[PDB]
Amino acid sequence: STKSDLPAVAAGVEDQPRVPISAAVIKLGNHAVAVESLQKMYNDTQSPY
Amino acid sequence: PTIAHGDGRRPSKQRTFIVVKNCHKHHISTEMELSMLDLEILHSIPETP
Repeated sequence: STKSDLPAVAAGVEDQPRVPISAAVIKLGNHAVAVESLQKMYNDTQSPY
Repeated sequence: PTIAHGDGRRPSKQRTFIVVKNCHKHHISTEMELSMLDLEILHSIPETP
């Protein structure tokens, strides 16, 4: 069964206490989609993007 | 800071930059004139109106 397998498949991350993540998101149609810019994390070290 | 990459390239050691910033001094001049007859009556106290 699906619901029977649902504990067994998520033997990990499931039921871990949640934290607030700061990140910009958008809404496109019916989908909430996260958006990121990572040029900071590669220009500070002077490595090409 | 730097990044570790799985690529065969040599890792680069820790690095610091030490930067010196220097002052600028600016000079400003103004001029005033005072009459001698003007400075004359300032010391004495008037008696007639």
